Amino acid sequence: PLDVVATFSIIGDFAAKVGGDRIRLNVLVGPDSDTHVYEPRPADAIALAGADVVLTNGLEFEGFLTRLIAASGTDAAVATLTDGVETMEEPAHDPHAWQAVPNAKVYVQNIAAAFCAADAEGCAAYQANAARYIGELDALDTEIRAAIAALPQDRRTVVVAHNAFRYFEAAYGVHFLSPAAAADVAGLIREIRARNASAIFAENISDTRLLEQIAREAGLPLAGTLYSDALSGPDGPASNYIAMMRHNAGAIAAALAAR
Ligand SMILES: [Zn+2]
Repeated sequence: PLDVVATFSIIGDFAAKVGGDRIRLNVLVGPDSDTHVYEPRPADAIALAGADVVLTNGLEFEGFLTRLIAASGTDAAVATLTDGVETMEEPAHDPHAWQAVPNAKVYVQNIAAAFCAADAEGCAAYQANAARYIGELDALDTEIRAAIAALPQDRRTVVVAHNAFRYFEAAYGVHFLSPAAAADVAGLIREIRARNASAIFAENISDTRLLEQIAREAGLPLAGTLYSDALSGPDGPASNYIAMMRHNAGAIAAALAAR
């Protein structure tokens, strides 16, 4: 059994689909948790020390990783799953490439390659798993594109907790606003009014601080929760990547349809 560590939950779901019962999977950053602020527990160094393969996002998403690799003394092969992805410059590259379904296909192919490197005998099983999961991703990508196409182009703007959806925007044509640092909420609400934003969404990885505040001051409904950088727990509505994207796509579409 191939010993695999995935840095966070979204990647961990891809690994489970490619590897099936051939791998033993450990995921560092869990559901409803923020990788941007993650600090590795000493248990994580043990996980890395025992792994054959480490699956990471790259693009500086996991700031803790290079330290953990040296502290753990691991000799694991480290796969950067955004290898080969058309990345986007950040307002440094924007790490949230999984929000566009064609990029998730590339993640999945890089995982199969990483497993093939470490376990040649299983390569055909891994590639069969990947090709099957990639079929479901292509259909998911078609559903999302069509549902956003079925919306009038004048209401396509939603508000979110952080700038995590720029690849979704680029792929699908929904624009996202989010607060930043400081306290320029007045500037946000102005832009909310300028762009006629339909809805404010919470995020599963963040406290619903301001987002309730902004929704009141903007006079908009808090329409629900979007899953940005982490899956939900197993009995939440985003327990795997495909469920997460259909939840997000349906929640956004419902909010954009209510004028
Ligand atoms: Zn993020």
